[PDB]
Amino acid sequence: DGGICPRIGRLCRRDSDCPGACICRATRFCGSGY
Amino acid sequence: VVGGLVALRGAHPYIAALYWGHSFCAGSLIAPCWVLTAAHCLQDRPAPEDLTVVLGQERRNHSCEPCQTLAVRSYRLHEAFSPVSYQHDLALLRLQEDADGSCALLSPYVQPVCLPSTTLCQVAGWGHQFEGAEEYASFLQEAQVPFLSLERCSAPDVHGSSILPGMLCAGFLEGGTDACQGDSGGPLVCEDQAAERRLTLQGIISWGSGCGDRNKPGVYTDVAYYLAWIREHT
Repeated sequence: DGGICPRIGRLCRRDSDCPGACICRATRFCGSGY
Repeated sequence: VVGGLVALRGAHPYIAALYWGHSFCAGSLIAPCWVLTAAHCLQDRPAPEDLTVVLGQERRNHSCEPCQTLAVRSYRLHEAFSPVSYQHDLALLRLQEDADGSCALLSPYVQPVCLPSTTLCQVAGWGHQFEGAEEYASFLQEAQVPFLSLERCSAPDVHGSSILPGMLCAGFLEGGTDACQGDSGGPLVCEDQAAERRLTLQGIISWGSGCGDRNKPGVYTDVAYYLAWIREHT
């Protein structure tokens, strides 16, 4: 859905573990959303 | 870094690696006791005792003989950094010193990078080599990217109104070459192609939309824009 997704490397299990507009991807890392 | 090559062993003596919790960032040694990174890497305010900085590395999280592992005694995020707009996305790490004020041992593998006072720029980092990749890069990656003007990066189908003063864009609008997750805090260094006399730190890897995708170039913190802030707090 676009937006600002910072490029920190971070393990995640929820979307809330990720900064800005990033989400928790299927790889269990934070990344850009839809 | 997407679309890069393996960095030469001696081509990146200023890059710092930051390990804590389950997160990873990079940084740039700008003085023996000071590293310049992105503020959003420390967005959750981790305790300085939890941070580990490593200098002189070619391979990610690798304990090499020229490698030097340092603790962080304190850090400072630029004031008014927003975890929403990501304006003012830069922070300073103060490394642990000894009795004689020495932090990093300068060496052929550990050197500070010059700050700003026909231009080629390179971005480097250990992050994903593809958008949504499952794994960080082991070998440090380097890729050449060009500056992109403000009005081309502020176009509505590029980054629009999200590009704020103190930010900077680099890469190709057609895609293929970019920083990515795990590269944050890392350097964007530039040198004048007409003389090639000095490597200077021009950007701090900050954010993007995907990695290496069309009409979505990487966004960087503009180091020359925050020159006075870096000088005052070091």
